[PDB]
Amino acid sequence: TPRHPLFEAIDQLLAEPLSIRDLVITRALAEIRETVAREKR
Repeated sequence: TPRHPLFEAIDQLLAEPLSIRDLVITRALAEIRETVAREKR
């Protein structure tokens, strides 16, 4: 019964959660440990 690819585009949009959280967590793990090591050095 779904014929148009608009439903498939909506399902592709709702397949993964739209989050900026992973990039901020990766930048935090790259920055905070380096800042702690720089301060202790």
